[PDB]
Amino acid sequence: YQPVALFIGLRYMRGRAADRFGRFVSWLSTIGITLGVMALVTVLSVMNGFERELQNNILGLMPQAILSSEHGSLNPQQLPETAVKLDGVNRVAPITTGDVVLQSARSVAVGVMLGIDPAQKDPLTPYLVNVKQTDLEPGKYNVILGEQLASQLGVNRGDQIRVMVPSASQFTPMGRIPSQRLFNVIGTFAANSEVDGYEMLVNIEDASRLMRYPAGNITGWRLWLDEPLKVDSLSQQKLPEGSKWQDWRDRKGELFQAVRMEKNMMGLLLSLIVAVAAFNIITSLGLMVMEKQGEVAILQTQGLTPRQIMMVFMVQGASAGIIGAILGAALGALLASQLNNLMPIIGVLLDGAALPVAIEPLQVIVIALVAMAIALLSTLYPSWRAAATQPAEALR
Amino acid sequence: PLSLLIGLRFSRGRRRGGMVSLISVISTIGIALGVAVLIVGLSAMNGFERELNNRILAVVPHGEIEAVDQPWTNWQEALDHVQKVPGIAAAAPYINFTGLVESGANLRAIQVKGVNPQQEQRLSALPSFVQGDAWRNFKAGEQQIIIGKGVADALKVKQGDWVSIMIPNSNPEHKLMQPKRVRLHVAGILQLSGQLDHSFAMIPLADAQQYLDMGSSVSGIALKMTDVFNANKLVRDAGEVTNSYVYIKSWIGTYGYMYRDIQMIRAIMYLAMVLVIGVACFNIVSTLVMAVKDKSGDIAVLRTLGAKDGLIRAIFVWYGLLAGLFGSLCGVIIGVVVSLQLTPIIEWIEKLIGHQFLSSDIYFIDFLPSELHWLDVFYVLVTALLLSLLASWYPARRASNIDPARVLS
Amino acid sequence: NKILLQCDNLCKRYQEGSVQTDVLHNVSFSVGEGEMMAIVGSSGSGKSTLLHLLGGLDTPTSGDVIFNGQPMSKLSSAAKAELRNQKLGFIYQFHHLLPDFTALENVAMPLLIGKKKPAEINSRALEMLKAVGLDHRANHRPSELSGGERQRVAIARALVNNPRLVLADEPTGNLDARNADSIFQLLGELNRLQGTAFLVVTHDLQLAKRMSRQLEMRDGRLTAELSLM
Amino acid sequence: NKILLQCDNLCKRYQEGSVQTDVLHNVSFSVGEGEMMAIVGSSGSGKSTLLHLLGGLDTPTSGDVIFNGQPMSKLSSAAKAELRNQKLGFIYQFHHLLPDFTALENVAMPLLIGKKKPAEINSRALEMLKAVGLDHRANHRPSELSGGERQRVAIARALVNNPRLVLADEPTGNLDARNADSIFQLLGELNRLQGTAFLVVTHDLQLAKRMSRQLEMRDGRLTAELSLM
Repeated sequence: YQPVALFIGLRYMRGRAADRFGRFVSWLSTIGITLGVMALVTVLSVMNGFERELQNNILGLMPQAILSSEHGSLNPQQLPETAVKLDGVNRVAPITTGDVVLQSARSVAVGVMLGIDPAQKDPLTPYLVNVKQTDLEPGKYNVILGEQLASQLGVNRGDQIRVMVPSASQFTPMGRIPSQRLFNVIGTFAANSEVDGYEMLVNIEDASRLMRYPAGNITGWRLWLDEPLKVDSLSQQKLPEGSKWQDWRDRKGELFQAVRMEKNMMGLLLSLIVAVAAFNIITSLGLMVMEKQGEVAILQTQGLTPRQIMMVFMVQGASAGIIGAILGAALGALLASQLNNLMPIIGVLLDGAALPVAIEPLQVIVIALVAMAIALLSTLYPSWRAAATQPAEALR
Repeated sequence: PLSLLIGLRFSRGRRRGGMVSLISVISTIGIALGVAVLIVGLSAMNGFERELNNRILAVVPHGEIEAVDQPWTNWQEALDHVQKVPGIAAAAPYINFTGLVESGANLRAIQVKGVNPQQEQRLSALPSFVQGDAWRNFKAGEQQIIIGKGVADALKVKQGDWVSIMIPNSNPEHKLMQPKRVRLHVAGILQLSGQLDHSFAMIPLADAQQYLDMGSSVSGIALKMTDVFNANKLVRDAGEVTNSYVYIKSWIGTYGYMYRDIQMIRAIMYLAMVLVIGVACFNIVSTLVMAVKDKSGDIAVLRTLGAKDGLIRAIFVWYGLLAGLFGSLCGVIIGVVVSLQLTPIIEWIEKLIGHQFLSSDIYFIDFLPSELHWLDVFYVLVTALLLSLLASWYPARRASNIDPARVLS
Repeated sequence: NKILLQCDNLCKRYQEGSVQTDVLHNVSFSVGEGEMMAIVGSSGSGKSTLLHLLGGLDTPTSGDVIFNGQPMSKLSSAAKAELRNQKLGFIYQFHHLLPDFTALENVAMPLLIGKKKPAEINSRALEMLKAVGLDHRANHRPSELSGGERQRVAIARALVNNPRLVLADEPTGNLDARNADSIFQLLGELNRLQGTAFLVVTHDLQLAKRMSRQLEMRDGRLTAELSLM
Repeated sequence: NKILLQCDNLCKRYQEGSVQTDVLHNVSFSVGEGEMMAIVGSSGSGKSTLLHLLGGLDTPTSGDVIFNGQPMSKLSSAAKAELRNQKLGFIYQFHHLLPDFTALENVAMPLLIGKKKPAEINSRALEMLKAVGLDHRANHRPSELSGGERQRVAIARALVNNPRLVLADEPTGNLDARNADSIFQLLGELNRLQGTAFLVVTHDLQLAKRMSRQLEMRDGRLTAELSLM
């Protein structure tokens, strides 16, 4: 026959059809763990969707990784792109990046300049308006500004702006002179994100000449990742000799770090629910033991080892945990990816887009196993207490 | 007193000590954890509200009106019409520059605000937040500027140091190119918040009009309401009073997300802790089921003395309410203990665990504040009592509907 | 002369199918106020079921307990509650005490359910306490006292409200004679003066002979009804 | 003669000093296989705890119960489990059934504990039902059952796997006589064929005298030792 503990364990949690109430009383623990895991999964899914939106709006439009040389600029001859292949990277493109100061007639701003070759598309080119991508040919100093940046400076097509770099200043008898050049607006870039505020595009050749680099050099290789959330792990990868690694956490790391922190803060703030549910489990057994002590001793008079009775109660506890966790995960998955449908018929707090929802099965699996382990630890103690009790004291 | 004292005796009727008192302390721990964490969260949000009230909305201009075409020829006329508009506490003019501050080979492009000191004292509490300086002696004709501390430390400049300021000063003539580079002397350091101090630099308004070579005019007018939550309509009306050339900007568009996020955080914690108390009241239900199964004989005896069909229900509802009451107090004690020593607790955790919580110019404040509101405590305790009563309600009704003779024979 | 309560043709079956036995048939009582009736019978001879039925604990399958022509069955269970609290006093032969209350609460509990204000109920309890004779140990735990004392405390708490009908199902089985004669005389003056009626069911024949006119309730049938005259 | 079971200086105390009663102290037994020892006495005269000590359920303070050379003290818990599973069968004072388990599985439970395939265990359960005589009531609910049947089902459970030693502490409290004769005939049948030894505790001397060998323990000490042959 199947191991003896399983039969008794499965049979106690069912039965007692004379009232149809004891079933609810015993399943209260499963209900509580189900609500806890449902709340966890739905809130983590919503926050993951919001974070996915942020990463496609902030990181989606900026160099997600940048590989440069140890000293000075990068020479494409030394490290060709076909020789620059790594794990997790799906695309490599030559790039130069810099921080510059932009001077219009009426106001001044700081910006991030991206020197690229016009023949290659960037994820912002679909948002480019009234601008041929190939038009950024070298020597004409064609520059595309963001919509918010252009609005703040208040210039448009056909207006000149002075771009200067103070970090690349050169000493002369008239002091330190920062590099400067006049640039001609050729259109506007409208991506409707924070990046639109400070990102501006120029040709790679003029950009290289601007930072006082020797001709033919580029700053480095921009690398795209399938999952940037693990850049730290990618930072541990072996790199080609003489290179250095840089990444987005230089500028926008803290914010994303903050987001992650906030997540796991809520990650505990709702997790407490299941912890409380765990407590209920113990009390449930605190019921059943005193409701079944006068019977378990008989099983003791049978061949039941104490190590078998510990199992027969722990398996009941684990069965409650398993059923609760699986049912809660199923209800959370059903509620996720569909809350956009149910929300409008009732009051919706947010204005505009209703709600982003991105569900990652890894999170669901992790929280499911966490629920399993917490249920097991909760059900451990009363089982051992019942096992250690000698039959005589239970009887008298 | 009340005839329900019997229940307390059942509360004092605890036998078979050991493994039966464990469930009691488990229930108490659950109630206490839920209630205490709820109170910590609510007090932390109230402290955040207080700090947003003091640190930020008392230094920013609550309303802005800017001329779209030209600096006002009649700025004084517009302002002295608008100061008698009802629902307005004060108004003042200001001029808005943006320029390059350079010192120690470090250059930063920042916006500059030129205001009249005696009026901005009324317009805001900003000079009160200066660490230490001549916040009142700041006047015109001295080539003095005040810089926020973040810009000062990122620029490697200190008090009593000289800086150069470059302004475009565009003119229709050829002088628009090669922006004018004046010299200036820093005088004080501001310490407002994590974000506000990295962009504010203030100059005297008369020296502002002098350094621009512009006329007796300002680039905008700032407004302070008495009530801020309805500033949009008030500023719309105020701009309606003067000419139609104005454009109104209300802080609410920029900063109402902070308020609404605080409200939604409060809602999230409230709902989640309601769920927590719900699970704990399931625990209470289990305890009462055990109590009924163990005192069936005594309740039968109570029945054979001619008690009514609700008296037993009253006994057990009071039993449940008392059981919840014990844990609720045992949690609110900690809840009140924290939220007054909370900041040292959090900095202790911060030193013990080498991880910064809110710093690095993302949250508006650095530390975790707190403020205790007793009405919130009362509301929370009432919520706990109501949930416990709702839980205890069903077992009482079940106990009422058992006939002693039905089971005895 | 019975007017208050009359029992007629009490029938009850309390088993499942197949083994379903109509244990009782044509059970009728003639209990008149002011008269002392005793029920005699042997142990396990089908006497406890109807005796518990006489308290209105379960609904008879057939037969009536009629009050002045007003039937209990048609009126609500709350009516049964005040009948059990104020007009009728019923005693189980088990102790059935409350370990959590002292003697004072254990004896005044029916008065407490009588929702009267503290002074007169407390005085009434003290009066019953002096009549019983256990004033020495008033406020300690009843659990740590002897058997007969607990039984007589149960009897006292049953007789505090001076109910019309006092059904006492062997009050002296676990009691010695030194307290038995005292409680017998006590109930004697209560019966002669206040006039409450007693239906005392007892097993031992000698103590059964101590009552004036005697029924014999055997095997669910009233066979012998012995009267002095 | 006696090989299976040997008791050595049985002593047991389960409380603290001074108040410690020597219910067992230097008590030795001669338990023979194939014979019927019966112990008689009153309630609370050490009839229960003594015989529960025989099952290895508790640890005696002094002395040990040795079965074929294994003292309980050095004997592991699993070995005691197998011993009480395949050699000893015990009946409590009550029925001690499992209200979650129906009669068939309730009586087959040790057989599944015996870890053998369902066919023979179900066949054994059916033949036990034949011997008990309740072919009609095989799968109905113990809750919808009377007392004597459930206690005799408990006895059957205790005897399914053919104990060498069948220990019974007053097995017929709720069981009447016209069933008692039949069940004791069944026990005699198992005695003449299987030869298992029954240790029956009882209060009435009539049934106890018809046992072959009888010890009498009054106030915790064995007074009478009479064996027919």
